Amino acid sequence: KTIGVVFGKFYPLHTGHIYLIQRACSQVDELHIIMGFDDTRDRALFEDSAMSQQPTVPDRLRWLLQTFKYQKNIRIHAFNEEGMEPYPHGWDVWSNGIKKFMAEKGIQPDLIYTSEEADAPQYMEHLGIETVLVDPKRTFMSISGAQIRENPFRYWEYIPTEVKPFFVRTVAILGGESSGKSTLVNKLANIFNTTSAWEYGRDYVFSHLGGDEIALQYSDYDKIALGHAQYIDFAVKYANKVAFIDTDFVTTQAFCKKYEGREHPFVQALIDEYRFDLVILLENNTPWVADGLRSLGSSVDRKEFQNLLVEMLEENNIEFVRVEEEDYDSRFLRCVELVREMMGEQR
Amino acid sequence: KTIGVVFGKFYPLHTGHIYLIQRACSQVDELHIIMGFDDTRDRALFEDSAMSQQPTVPDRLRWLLQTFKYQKNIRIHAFNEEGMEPYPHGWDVWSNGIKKFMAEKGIQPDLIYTSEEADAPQYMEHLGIETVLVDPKRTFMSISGAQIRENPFRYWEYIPTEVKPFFVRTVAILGGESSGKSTLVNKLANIFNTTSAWEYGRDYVFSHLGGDEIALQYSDYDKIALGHAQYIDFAVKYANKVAFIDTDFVTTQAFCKKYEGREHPFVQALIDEYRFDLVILLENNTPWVADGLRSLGSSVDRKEFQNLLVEMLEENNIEFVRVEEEDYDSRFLRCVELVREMMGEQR
Amino acid sequence: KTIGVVFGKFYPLHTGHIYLIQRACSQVDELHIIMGFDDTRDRALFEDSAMSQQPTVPDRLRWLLQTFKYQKNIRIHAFNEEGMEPYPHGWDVWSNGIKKFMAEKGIQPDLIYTSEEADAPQYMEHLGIETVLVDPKRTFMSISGAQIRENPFRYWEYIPTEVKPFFVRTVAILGGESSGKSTLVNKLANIFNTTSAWEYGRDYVFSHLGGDEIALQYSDYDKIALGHAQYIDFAVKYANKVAFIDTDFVTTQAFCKKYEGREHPFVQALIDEYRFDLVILLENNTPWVADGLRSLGSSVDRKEFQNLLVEMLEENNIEFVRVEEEDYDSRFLRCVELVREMMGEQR
Amino acid sequence: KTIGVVFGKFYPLHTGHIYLIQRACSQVDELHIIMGFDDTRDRALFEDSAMSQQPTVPDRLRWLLQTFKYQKNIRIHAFNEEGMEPYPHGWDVWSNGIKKFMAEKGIQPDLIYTSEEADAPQYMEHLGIETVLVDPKRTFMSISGAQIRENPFRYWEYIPTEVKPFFVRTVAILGGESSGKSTLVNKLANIFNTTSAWEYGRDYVFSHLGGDEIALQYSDYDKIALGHAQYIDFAVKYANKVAFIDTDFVTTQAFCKKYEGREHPFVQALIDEYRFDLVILLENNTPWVADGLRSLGSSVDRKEFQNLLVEMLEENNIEFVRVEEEDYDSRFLRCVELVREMMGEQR
Ligand SMILES: NC(=O)c1ccc[n+]([C@@H]2O[C@H](COP(=O)([O-])OP(=O)(O)OC[C@H]3O[C@@H](n4cnc5c(N)ncnc54)[C@H](O)[C@@H]3O)[C@@H](O)[C@H]2O)c1
Ligand SMILES: NC(=O)c1ccc[n+]([C@@H]2O[C@H](COP(=O)([O-])OP(=O)(O)OC[C@H]3O[C@@H](n4cnc5c(N)ncnc54)[C@H](O)[C@@H]3O)[C@@H](O)[C@H]2O)c1
Ligand SMILES: NC(=O)c1ccc[n+]([C@@H]2O[C@H](COP(=O)([O-])OP(=O)(O)OC[C@H]3O[C@@H](n4cnc5c(N)ncnc54)[C@H](O)[C@@H]3O)[C@@H](O)[C@H]2O)c1
Ligand SMILES: NC(=O)c1ccc[n+]([C@@H]2O[C@H](COP(=O)([O-])OP(=O)(O)OC[C@H]3O[C@@H](n4cnc5c(N)ncnc54)[C@H](O)[C@@H]3O)[C@@H](O)[C@H]2O)c1
Repeated sequence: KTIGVVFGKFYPLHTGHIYLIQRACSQVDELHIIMGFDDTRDRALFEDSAMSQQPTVPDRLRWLLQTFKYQKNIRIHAFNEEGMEPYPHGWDVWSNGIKKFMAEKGIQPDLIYTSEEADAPQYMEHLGIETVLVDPKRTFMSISGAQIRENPFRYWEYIPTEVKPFFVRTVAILGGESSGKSTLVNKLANIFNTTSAWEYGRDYVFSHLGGDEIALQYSDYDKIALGHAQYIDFAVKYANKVAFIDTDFVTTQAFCKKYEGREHPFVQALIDEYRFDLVILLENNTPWVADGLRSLGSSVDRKEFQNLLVEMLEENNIEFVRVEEEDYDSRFLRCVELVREMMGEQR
Repeated sequence: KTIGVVFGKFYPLHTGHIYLIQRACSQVDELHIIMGFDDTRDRALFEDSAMSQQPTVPDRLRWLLQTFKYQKNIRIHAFNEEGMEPYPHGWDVWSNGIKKFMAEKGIQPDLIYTSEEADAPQYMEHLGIETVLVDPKRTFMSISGAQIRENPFRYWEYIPTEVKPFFVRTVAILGGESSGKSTLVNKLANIFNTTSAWEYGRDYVFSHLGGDEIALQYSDYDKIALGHAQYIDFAVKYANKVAFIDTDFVTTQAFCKKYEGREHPFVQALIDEYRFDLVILLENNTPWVADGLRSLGSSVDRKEFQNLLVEMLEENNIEFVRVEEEDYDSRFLRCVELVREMMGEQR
Repeated sequence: KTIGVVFGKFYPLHTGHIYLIQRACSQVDELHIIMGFDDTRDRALFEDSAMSQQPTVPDRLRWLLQTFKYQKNIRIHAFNEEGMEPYPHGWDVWSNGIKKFMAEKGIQPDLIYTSEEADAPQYMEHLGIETVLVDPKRTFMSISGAQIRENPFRYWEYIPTEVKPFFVRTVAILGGESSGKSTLVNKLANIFNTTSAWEYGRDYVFSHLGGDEIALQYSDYDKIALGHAQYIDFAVKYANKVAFIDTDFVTTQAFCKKYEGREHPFVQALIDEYRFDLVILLENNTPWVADGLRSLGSSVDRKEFQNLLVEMLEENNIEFVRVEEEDYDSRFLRCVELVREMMGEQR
Repeated sequence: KTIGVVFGKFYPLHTGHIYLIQRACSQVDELHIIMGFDDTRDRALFEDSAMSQQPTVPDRLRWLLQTFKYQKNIRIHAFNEEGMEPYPHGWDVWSNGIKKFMAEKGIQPDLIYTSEEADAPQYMEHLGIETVLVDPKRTFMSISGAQIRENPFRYWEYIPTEVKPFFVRTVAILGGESSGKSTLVNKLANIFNTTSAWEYGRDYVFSHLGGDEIALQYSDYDKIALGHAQYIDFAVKYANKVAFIDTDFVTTQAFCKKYEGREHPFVQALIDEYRFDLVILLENNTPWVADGLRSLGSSVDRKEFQNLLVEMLEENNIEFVRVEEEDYDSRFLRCVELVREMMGEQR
């Protein structure tokens, strides 16, 4: 009893929608969310926006599902509105489609919750369900979805953590052994006040092979890669407008192919799935420093792995940048301007 | 061996200082930070600022130590400058004191890193050490420490996560069991796009006593409270200008004293140590619903625990607010407006 | 609704009781366990047994509660039989007492589950409740509780992990800084194929103070102590008849008193609560090892801390042993010899 | 310098070898272990033994690497002795092969550590390196490797946690939706005093999709499987002679093929890699009980999934057992006799 229904494109979902839904859910015993999609309209919206990746219907479903995880009276549905006139001219076919969708899903709504004053009479006259206006003057939040899509980094405090991955500009740094990748990633995450992701390969090697790579085999090489992804998902979930990644899947695929002689289908699937906004490739220019934790001191093998990284980066058609400064300070500076140019703010 | 020294009040530490220190540390083999303090001056600065809690010398040492955890060439020292003329009249006694401080600490600095163009000649002529200017035009960051102290919620992206606990306005919600504390805390953390801390008591009970409180004893009551603190430290470390706390130490003292007959010194020390900016107290207005897990379903026991909570809140002289609305939506609105008044954002 | 009741002192609980309870609970909607205790009888049983620590009524309640944590239809109660007639007269007063106890606890049992052939007719005669015999020939398990109490290390596979802490012979190793405690504890845990507990203080310092001890304060010194306990609870929960502990609460109390001038009530409460079967004290025979973390390089301070450890060990009247061999191999041999003697079983 | 070398096939490694190696490592600055292998001899040894799975050279390397993880002065190598007459007549070419291996690996041994009285003069004559006898009377451990291979469950306390996975008899239980297999796995782990592994799919669904499977996609179906393996590795690492597994990879393959319409190469690779000693198939005897979390309440879908499970089990040539008894107590009993027959220890 007392069923509440919220309609919305939710593209993207922001804290105004959250405030609306959580003001509505405290007033009803069960709240149903129905989000409609159209492939061409959503594709155009993504094209004209500043999102890093294009969401799919399951991805936006995941947004809404992760937002209300600890609220047990909220259900989520996705609806298809192909072959319909756009708003506000397709007010007849859309209503019939939504009525059929509710009939299929068994929903018997009693109240419709909305924050548009002109849309309420239209809802009442078509869907025949009484509507309740929540925050009609937009006192809690005044920012609109278009302003968020155009400039997300100025309204960063209104974007939930589940919606953040499609707005975070992820930076992947690649480099040879003992090239200073980890310290550079840490410094970049520090000055930018954001998160970072470490190379899961070293963690896996120590926590499963006692710290030696002699016992590494083909079947292991697909855990590492997948484990690496579990770090990336973390760094992008809590980033401050930018996240930094210590190593790509190109490097793990390269290690797998060079040691075991054959590729791995799931690492290639991850390569295809995971696309990075900016990729930075360091060089082997820095002289070798003896440490004691790695006996692979030969620079010929380093150059061979670097060249194989270049060719495998070209194989998947992945764009990257090269930094050639021997000194660490200049390389840090150049990475700073690269990130700042990626941000899109000029001098 | 190419020693670099940075001087600073660092009160509070912000991303401009971080950028300075990490531009300096990549250029030297070892960077020493010397932080001078004066009790009365720092007390006045805290009084005139908007910080939630007053930092101590160990607390700011902890700031600087947690910032550069993964940078292994940075050392931190604290120095006392009592009985010295303020800047810039005290350019002679301070220099002698700081020189004696390096003498006692064994530092032999070679370079001093600073971002003040006017201060460089005094450094050169007093300490006899060449100075290096880093970002003299403040291109990377232009915000000053005073602007952060006066209005920290507008420059929130420049405050590190180690310095954040002394700026986050922590809200503690108190209420009886099965009164809706958890859902309210979750909703407040959702609409405000911030973190929250759950009641560690339930977690401890399930993970150590099989989910029943019959096996609870006096010596257990000091684990729970301390464990509760480990949640609070998390919520304030990642908050979006405000953190929400599900239960205070007053409640665990209440349970301990009512079930065991005696208090516990450590949880009282925690009460003294942990001070909250806003405390909200709910009522027993909501009717009891049979759950099969609590035998104290009578409203008499609930009222007794509520009155004991009130008297123990008065015993420690802790101010709080009372919300009496039976409906959930009105209570949520009252909590929202209380938090908004606490924010202080004027119109 | 189809209520089953199981009686027993469960002192200690073993896998025969577990098998009986699982077989009973697979056949009833809810199973109630009622365990009776008598102070003098239980004290005598503990005295004549080989348990390391004496359980209390809450401790045995915790055993039974942690055993059936994921079985949601099992309840647990404790009953008092003081002022009781001597055996075998204890079949009439005990029946009245249990009937009354079930009266205030509201239980209305329908079946009594037992594994005694002769006790069943007396149960039927006194309690008036039909009894069901489970495994009357003891096919699944034949070992009795007395054999477990006398020799627990020969029937180690029948003792649950919740009951194990009162049978594990915990060994605590104490020694000066950089004396080799960690490697010795690891070797002892390796050759004995068991668990160990690391010093939580180092972990806390690195994970909360950036790895330096300057930011350590009085209020911190309690967390460390409690954290240390959380390691001990782990090591004893999975030990192979013996668990090894890297540091006692005497050392953390010593550090707190030396660096603060006052003790801590909760560390003293932990000292009183936590009693170790064997305590081993090492010497300062090995030369100090430079690491870069300690400014107290003088051996005078090391000897002062060692003497303070001795005096604080004597203050609470805690017995210990001294190992004085300079070489590591002989010290390992002496530790093995001491542990083997403390086992008490020669072959 | 003081280099020490230990020889042995370590097939399997037991606590006598650990005691030898850790008595030798305290006496030398660096210890080297060299495992010689022969494919046919090792295959015959595995055939005549009672191991559940056949180790490979990397697997035994992993044993030795994980055992001495926290001992930093131990290195591990593998050596090939193809075309060698067995001991003790192949004492001539074997010495030359080991000398060449020393030359390749750069080892310059100073002492050889062994526990054989007759081999010491032979070692001195051939390898020309002084030998040290450790525990020649086998006082600490007297059990031999052959006794462990023939009967591992009577010397279970001598098998390290790294070697245990190749001796644990893993049991995998398969059942329909809401068939109660988790409680059965828990009961079996309880009465056998061992570990178990839960279905990682439910955990992944709640922790990544808000608790609903609507947002499940093809690329997700490969994390779940991998995550499931991470549970299995745990359960077998701490098992008491037997580990219980809640779900196989056949079920996740079934779900992936049924919903997404296509298989996944990595889950098939896991199927090939992970072979279980006993597989138990639970059918749909128990009637479906409505809960509100699954809308496929019809038994037709359950029957279809069971039939697809059967055909995919037959496709991979995996043997299994069907338990059709309705009673939960009877099914628990039947699983008990199945596990006991697998144990092979009769009356
Ligand atoms: N011709 C058509 O195709 C048909 C025509 C009639 C219906 N519309 C449908 O109506 C649906 C509604 O789309 P939408 O534009 O409203 O999506 P939306 O995400 O922009 O809005 C979702 C809801 O949240 C409310 N809201 C937004 N910001 C708020 C804030 N700051 N505070 C409080 N509330 C706020 C909105 O008033 C709205 O009710 C569309 O999916 C669309 O399919 C389309
Ligand atoms: N008491 C006296 O008379 C004596 C006189 C001479 C020395 N001073 C001492 O010198 C110390 C210096 O303190 P402070 O006032 O510089 O504290 P501060 O935190 O404001 O400065 C810290 C350092 O960081 C630099 N910095 C600040 N913002 C920056 C930004 N956005 N980008 C780059 N760099 C930035 C500053 O130039 C400064 O060098 C004082 O603590 C004080 O003890 C005092
Ligand atoms: N003076 C008297 O009249 C008499 C004296 C002895 C018993 N006590 C009463 O009896 C109670 C204690 O009962 P208890 O002695 O049976 O406790 P118990 O722990 O020895 O046994 C508990 C239950 O587990 C069963 N069991 C034990 N081992 C088993 C195995 N290997 N397999 C299957 N089942 C197994 C036992 O048959 C028993 O039913 C006391 O609380 C007290 O109330 C009174
Ligand atoms: N090709 C062949 O068949 C044959 C030919 C030459 C000799 N072996 C070679 O020599 C080595 C074989 O050594 P192994 O058979 O002794 O392997 P092993 O696993 O049986 O023992 C390895 C070492 O551990 C010692 N040890 C075993 N149990 C002990 C205990 N309880 N306490 C203390 N020490 C204990 C042994 O004395 C031995 O030194 C291999 O490298 C192998 O290649 C092979």
